[PDB]
Amino acid sequence: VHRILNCRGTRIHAVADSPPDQQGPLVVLLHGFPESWYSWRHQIPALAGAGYRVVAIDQRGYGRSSKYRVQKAYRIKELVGDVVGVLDSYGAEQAFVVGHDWGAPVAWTFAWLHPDRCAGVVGISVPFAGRGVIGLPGSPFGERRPSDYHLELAGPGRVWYQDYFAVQDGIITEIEEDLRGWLLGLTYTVSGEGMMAATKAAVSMDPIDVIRAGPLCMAEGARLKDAFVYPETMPAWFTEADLDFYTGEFERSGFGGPLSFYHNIDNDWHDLADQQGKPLTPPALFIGGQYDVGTIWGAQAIERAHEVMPNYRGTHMIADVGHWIQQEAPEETNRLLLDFLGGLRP
Amino acid sequence: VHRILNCRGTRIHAVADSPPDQQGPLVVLLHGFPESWYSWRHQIPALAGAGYRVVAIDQRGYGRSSKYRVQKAYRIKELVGDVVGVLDSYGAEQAFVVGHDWGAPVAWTFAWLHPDRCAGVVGISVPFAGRGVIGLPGSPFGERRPSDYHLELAGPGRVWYQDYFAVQDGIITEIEEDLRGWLLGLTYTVSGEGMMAATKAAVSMDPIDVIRAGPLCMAEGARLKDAFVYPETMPAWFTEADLDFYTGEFERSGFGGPLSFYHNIDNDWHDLADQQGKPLTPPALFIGGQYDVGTIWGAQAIERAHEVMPNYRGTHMIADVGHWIQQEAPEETNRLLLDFLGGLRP
Repeated sequence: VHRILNCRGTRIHAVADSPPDQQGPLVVLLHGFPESWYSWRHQIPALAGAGYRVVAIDQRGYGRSSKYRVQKAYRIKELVGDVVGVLDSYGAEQAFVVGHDWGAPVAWTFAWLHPDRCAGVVGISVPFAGRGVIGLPGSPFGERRPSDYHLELAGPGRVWYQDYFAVQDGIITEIEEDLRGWLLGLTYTVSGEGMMAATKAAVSMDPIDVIRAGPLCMAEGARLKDAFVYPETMPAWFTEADLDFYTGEFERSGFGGPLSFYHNIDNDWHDLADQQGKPLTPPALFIGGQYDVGTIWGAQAIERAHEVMPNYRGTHMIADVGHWIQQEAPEETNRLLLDFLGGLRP
Repeated sequence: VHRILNCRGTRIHAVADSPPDQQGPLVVLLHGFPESWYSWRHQIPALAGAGYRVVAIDQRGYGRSSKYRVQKAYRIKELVGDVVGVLDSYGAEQAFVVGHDWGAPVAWTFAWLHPDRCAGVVGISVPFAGRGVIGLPGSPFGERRPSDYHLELAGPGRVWYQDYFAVQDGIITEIEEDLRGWLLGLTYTVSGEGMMAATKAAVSMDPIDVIRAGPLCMAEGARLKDAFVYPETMPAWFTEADLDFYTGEFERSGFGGPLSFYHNIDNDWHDLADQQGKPLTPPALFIGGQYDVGTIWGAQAIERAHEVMPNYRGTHMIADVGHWIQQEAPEETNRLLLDFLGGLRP
């Protein structure tokens, strides 16, 4: 189950599963922020049962994988290089790569830069955004600079959460005061039930300005934790045992490495200029969430999927669920993945 | 056994043990670099059996305790403030504090700044060095600036390991390539058997220049790992199960927080100027190691112990053991601690 891979000097921890014959196409699962290989707990058994060799890693800076302090260790191409190291560890020429949240940009970019090593790519929550890394209502494919675009058009005297994350000072401070409660807050808030309830509190305008006056949008000097919402009772899809797992991983790893991902966005947008225009050629698929903020912000990037991905095999919207897509709708997600992989050849 | 304390916003994890009545003087154990509460595994049961409430914490940046990225979170007074939070969690007016390696400066400084909360202090490996934090053959009490004093007088075109550690770039890179082997290397190298063997390779000069041409002294552009020595077989005091524990803690925590300790030395020396002169008044004790580099470098600070500590209850030298003092000589160390605590009143 547990494996330690050496990806050209970087220790990458992973949880594997496959048919007893130890044969089948390789499927790599990339988790996002602030998650773990554990986020794919409902897919691993399904994919392995369908005949695939499934590998769910802890990205660098997470769980039991290498923890770097320097910022350059968390640039998109380093993340991508880790995925390449995974395939190399399994001696696999190609592999299906599935990424969620931050895992998606890495999976998308992995397919963009290494189409020869990719049999298919699936981004969950966050649609392909080219050099944009993360598509937003204003810039679906990174038309403008990430940082500055955040500043203006995102809040008068407010702060874009991503830029807050990138600071890695106050964000960490508000987390450590009570890490377990922070995880619960951030989870329930951008979840389905949490979003439906936040909307139910209607008491409809332009989406581009809905971000402001939103949770991920805070007033300068405040704390992102200030806008969280906690459930009266632990949702059925995210129990106490799940929260205890995640809590245990992060009280050991911290958020330093994870937050450096956000800190390098501008740097990623930079590193990916020499790719704009070039299409993403592997067969691609996007799974979005009705109430997921990732799906909503990349709405413009999704309408133009075929414009950037010739082998785009389609968009799939899961209703009533929020950001934690593969956990909130484990079986719907499994069906979609099994269909996509099923109709493709390794 | 395991406890999670809230030290004024900082999560401090600890392993406790005490008489069933849950009464007895409080004894706080502070580990060093790159260690864990686990380093005191042989003392915990002994101290608890002698009637003491023993608390062995993971310092911030370690194990399951809060992980900060900003450098100021790792300044001496922050570390000291954590110890104060520990006593406060147990509602203890006073406590005996025992620290090893990096744990010693924190214990010494804790006694220096909060004599009213300290019933006694014991530094192991690293003798009290005042604003010096870590006493060296040249500067026993921080007479000169730490950083610059490192540069000159420590190697022509060489590098002082502490300044290397402080960089937190290449040091971490050489660690992550193979973390488990790095721990073994660093451990065996500065251990007793490792030092005796390194000396046995005689084929005696001034100590102040023995540092150079030494393990902790590397040539610019090289890697500290380049000078390590590995054992043919795991020493009897540091087995594979021990190495597996430590390996597991650090592959999860990383070395970022830990190395920030070294990075802040100059800053500590600065923060502690307003203390020079003032004596350390709690009853104090130092346990050194014949082959321990900490004991050797602070040789000048130990000869002048009574000059800075009026209640200095004595120096104790354990022979044949190296730097990992309480693990290499668990019972000798227990006797010394039990004698010191035994003759004092909580």
